[PDB]
Amino acid sequence: RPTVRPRNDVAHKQLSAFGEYVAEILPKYVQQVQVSCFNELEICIHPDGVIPVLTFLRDHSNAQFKSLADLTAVDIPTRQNRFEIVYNLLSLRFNSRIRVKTYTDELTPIESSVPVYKAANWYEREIWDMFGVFFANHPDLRRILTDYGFEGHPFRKDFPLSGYVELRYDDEVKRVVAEPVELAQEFRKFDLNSPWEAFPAYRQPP
Amino acid sequence: LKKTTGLVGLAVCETPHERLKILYTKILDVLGHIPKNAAYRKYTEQITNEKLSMVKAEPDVKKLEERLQGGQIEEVILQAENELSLARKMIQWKPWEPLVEEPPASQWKWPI
Amino acid sequence: TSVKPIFSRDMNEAKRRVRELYRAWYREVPNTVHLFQLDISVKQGRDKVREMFKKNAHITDPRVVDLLVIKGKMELEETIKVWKQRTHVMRFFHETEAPRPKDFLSKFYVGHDP
Amino acid sequence: GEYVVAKLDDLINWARRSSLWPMTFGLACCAVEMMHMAAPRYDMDRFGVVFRASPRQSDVMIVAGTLTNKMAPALRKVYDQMPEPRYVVSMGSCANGGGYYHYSYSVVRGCDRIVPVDIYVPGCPPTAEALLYGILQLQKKIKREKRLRIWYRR
Amino acid sequence: TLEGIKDRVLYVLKLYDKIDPEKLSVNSHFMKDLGLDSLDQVEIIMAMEDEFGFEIPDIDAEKLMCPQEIVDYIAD
Amino acid sequence: SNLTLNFGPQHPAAHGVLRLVMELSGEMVRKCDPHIGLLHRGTEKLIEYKTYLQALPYFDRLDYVSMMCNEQAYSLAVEKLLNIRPPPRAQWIRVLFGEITRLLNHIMAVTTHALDIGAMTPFFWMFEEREKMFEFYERVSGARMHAAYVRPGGVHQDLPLGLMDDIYEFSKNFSLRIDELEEMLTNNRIWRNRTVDIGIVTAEDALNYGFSGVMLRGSGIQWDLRKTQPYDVYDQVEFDVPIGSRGDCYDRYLCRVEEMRQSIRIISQCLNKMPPGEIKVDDAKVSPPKRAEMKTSMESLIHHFKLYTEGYQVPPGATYTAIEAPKGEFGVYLVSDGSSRPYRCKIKAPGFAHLAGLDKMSKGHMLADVVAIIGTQDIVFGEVDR
Amino acid sequence: TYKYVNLREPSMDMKSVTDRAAQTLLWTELIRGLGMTLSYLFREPATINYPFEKGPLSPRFRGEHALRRYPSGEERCIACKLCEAVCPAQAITIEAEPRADGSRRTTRYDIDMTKCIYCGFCQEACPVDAIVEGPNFEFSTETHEELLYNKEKLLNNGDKWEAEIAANIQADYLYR
Ligand code: SF4
Ligand code: SF4
Ligand code: SF4
Repeated sequence: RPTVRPRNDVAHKQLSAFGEYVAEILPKYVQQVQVSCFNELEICIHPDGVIPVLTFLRDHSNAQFKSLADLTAVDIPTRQNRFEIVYNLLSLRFNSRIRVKTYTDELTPIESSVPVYKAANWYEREIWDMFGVFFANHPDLRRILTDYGFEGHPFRKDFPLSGYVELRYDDEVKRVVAEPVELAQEFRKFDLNSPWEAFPAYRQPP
Repeated sequence: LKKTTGLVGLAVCETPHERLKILYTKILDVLGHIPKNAAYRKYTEQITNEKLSMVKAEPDVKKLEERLQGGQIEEVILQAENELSLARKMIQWKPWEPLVEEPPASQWKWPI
Repeated sequence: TSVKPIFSRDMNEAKRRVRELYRAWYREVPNTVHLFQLDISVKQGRDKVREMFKKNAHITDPRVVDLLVIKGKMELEETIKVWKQRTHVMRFFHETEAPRPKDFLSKFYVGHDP
Repeated sequence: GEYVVAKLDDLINWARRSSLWPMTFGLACCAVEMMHMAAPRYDMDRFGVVFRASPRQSDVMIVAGTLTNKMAPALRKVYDQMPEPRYVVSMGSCANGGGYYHYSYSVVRGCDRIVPVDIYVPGCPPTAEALLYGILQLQKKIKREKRLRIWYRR
Repeated sequence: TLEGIKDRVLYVLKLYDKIDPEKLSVNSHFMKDLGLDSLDQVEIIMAMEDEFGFEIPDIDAEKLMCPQEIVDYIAD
Repeated sequence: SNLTLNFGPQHPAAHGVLRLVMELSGEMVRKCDPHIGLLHRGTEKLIEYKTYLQALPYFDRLDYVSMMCNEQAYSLAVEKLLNIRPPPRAQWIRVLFGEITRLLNHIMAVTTHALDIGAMTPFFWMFEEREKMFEFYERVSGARMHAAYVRPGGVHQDLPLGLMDDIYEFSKNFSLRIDELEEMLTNNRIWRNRTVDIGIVTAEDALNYGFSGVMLRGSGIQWDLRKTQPYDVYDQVEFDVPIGSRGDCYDRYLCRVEEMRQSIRIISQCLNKMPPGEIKVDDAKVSPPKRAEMKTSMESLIHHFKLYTEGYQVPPGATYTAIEAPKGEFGVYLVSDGSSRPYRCKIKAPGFAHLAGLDKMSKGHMLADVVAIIGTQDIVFGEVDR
Repeated sequence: TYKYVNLREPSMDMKSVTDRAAQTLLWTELIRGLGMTLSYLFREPATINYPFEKGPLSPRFRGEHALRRYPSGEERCIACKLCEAVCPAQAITIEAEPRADGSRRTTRYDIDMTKCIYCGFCQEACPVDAIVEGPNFEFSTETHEELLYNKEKLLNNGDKWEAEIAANIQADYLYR
């Protein structure tokens, strides 16, 4: 149908079979495997498995996920382990992508993946900077995006959008100073969610 | 013999068939120290034995390359080297063991 | 309650790392005042350092202490390597912010905040 | 006396506005349209606005892009090192008042919190022609100055 | 020169403002007697480090809670 | 010792300000420490307070030299979570303006690369061409740069009558303009002395450091997302991927110049193969209806009202979608919670990994070779900092 | 499909060697570059005589905002607040109440022109063509406050530019 995205059945079967393959080989760490309706394979693993799972996917002959495309974190405050660490990998040999996910909380360190992918060095610094997730055995873990001395982790869901402090130049002390934030116009929160369900296929149980 | 692999930092190999035979044999030797029921051993042994058989039958380097479907023969050598490195690490990690810990009840539920 | 540690396995291990951080901060203040040509005294800078350590004295969670030490070391490096500018080092003192009323009557006069 | 001072301001105002050497902070997007003003279609050099300068040889600073809290101290320091007379042109919504990142924790809500601004050029980005209009508006502002007339009447 | 050790050690503590000298007796405990805090002791150990030109790791520094112990450590 | 490269050149330049903390011994670079964040504006957190349409303009302002390519990446990610398909004419328009954008980026990449090295004349010749391509942007969208033209569902408006002929006129003469650029640089011994064997990166190191685009292809890696993982109608156009052999700045410079020629080759096919039809998905629950429908039909007005207030809801899910942007692989990890605002939007900027490799690529080079190496990576700190 | 950008082997016959030696010693490839810049000196420049000449624009150009009227003179805006809802920058602030004749009209209509991204989403969202981005782009000011438009300023912009705004809309409304 002209307006509907076509389904690719062959890639869904292929990625499912490879998902079982990885689950069978790494049972010590793999907690869940799923493939989305648009054919993206996700491996959910225990956080202890970061290095073994990423090394297997990089080096194994049937995996060869040589390129770390992205590494990010998602904050879900309702979860006991609020932070979800997402690794997106690319295999040039098999022209395929895979997503590997794990989790942690505010006080639990994750193992640095710099040994597996040098690309991860700055990504982990950004996750530390913006979410406050510590990576153990990182060559140089420090803020990368925020200002020096910045307090808090702005990408956390409970960090306010405009922050807590703002900058201006003060003539009395002849330097830029930081003061508690005041807004001439407050950001206008909108309630946009319709009170009618949109997607029955995703309904949660009562 | 080629003049270049085409990939910067990847050198041509003068004796690709012999180098591959060494590497696949070393991999199978290392795979012997993994428990027989580990899926890693069974699967890695299967693919290694398929590649080794292809190296035995095909003497022409060009023709062998279309069989292995792994790029330049030097890329195939490099991959065997990585597999051998991986197999050693799996002996320490032992990923064939039961899942270390279950996630909390709603760890992987989306949407919340 | 069995949790993965950061560095310290108990509070006595953590308190050691805290004291090393204090020594490093204590010794750097005279250099910080000079390199950044601050107009505070070395005693003023050290008093602020004590103030910052003091307001975390109630913590009894070794993991939280490790993060506090980890964050404190990063701040020291930014200062030692001169990544901070003069403006950054002086933000600990809030020189341009008028004192905030603390008692009930003073807060009642100014507005509605408690 | 009165006549001379009037003609003398006319001279120095002509010289300063006919030779406006800019320092551009190419902070972000707006620096692209700033480059298009130097490109052959508009050729800012033909107005006397040279291509390259140096902070310590510049007369006008063009804040062309978003100014973050991290960048704020460095921009103020460059402004403080400019020899006088010095002017600031605020180019685009970000530099004007924060623009599309106005409500961000890490963005200065207008560069006029850090430095005094002579001209505000609206747009996101302002077209190269819009910036050129703002630069020629600053020349008219300089043409209106009366430094010696005021000085002579002190 | 051992007896000099006492003078230097007891001299450095005099210069430290938090210790009223009327209560500064060589055997006085920094915490119980002089009423100092843990970080005050760290400042003293750092003050001794400059006077005697050597370092004192935290392992040993936490066992010096009165002037006499400092004297014992330095001589040894 | 220890230095700090200036924020930017003395001449006008548009790629952002960098604080580069350098370790040197004699003339040699011992360490490069890029201190970024000077253009970090919290885009990803802002996107969480916007509907999916309201967030689209944030993508023009990332790699703000490749505006429509960034839009296309975001649109493909949203269209994938929506499970819809943009109409074929929109796909051809998106590939057509994708290649026009690639020309815009490569002109900026190559001529500012020469301008920083001191070869400044080609900059002026080639931004007269960029000025004419800005006119194409403004004629379809009304804006010279930040068009907000490509959207989930297709494109906002259809090409004005007479635009395609003008694009043909521009494309007719452009190869000669590339030829004049090559006359100044390609065989110039000074240009080669500044670029040949500078910033060599091995194929394996490039992959492990997370490089993409020309940073991979300069080292001989045969990878182009338009070929291997095609999107829109890129599988219906013919072009060659330029491949380097020595992995240095000079080979990457030649790759970009050849990619410009292939973009002209692709644009030629888009002009000849442009099909008729609608420009946005005929699905008024995603794409707003025509203004004439909105003013006559009750259903159309309701859908116009809801699309421009609440916005369309995206089924819950997460996708990583990437395209072959002019600067390398540009991707978005977009998380939907079922509402009309994205839950999380991570932006994968190709220059983020590339600038992380500057320390590696500059080992054992001169202080002025760092200028060339940041040049060959083509860094825009809008996308590096978000 | 791929191609090599730099995979040529130089010819080592004495003639080719001598050709490269002449290029090195006589700078011939440097002379060739001088010819190209010389050819430009005698070309006609691309510069236009601003402000007497202007860059070409199209009817779609997104410039300064304006509030429009019906031919009767009644305001088109009915305070529906769709533009305020869609504005990516939250640059629009609207208040409304029943007019003395009961008409649904705004009492406040502000656009912070230093927040605006000049994206045109408001004029797409407007159901009555009330708010538009006009063709004016030469409105830089000397103060920040002059870029905080209220309803009087925007209505005056509509009365000022309507002659051209209406023509631009007439030329493009069939693409919308
Ligand atoms: S004002 Fe617009 S074009 Fe200029 S830097 Fe900000 S977002 Fe980019
Ligand atoms: S042009 Fe865009 S940013 Fe400006 S007022 Fe209209 S909707 Fe808001
Ligand atoms: S300008 Fe248009 S969209 Fe905005 S409130 Fe008025 S009628 Fe509604």
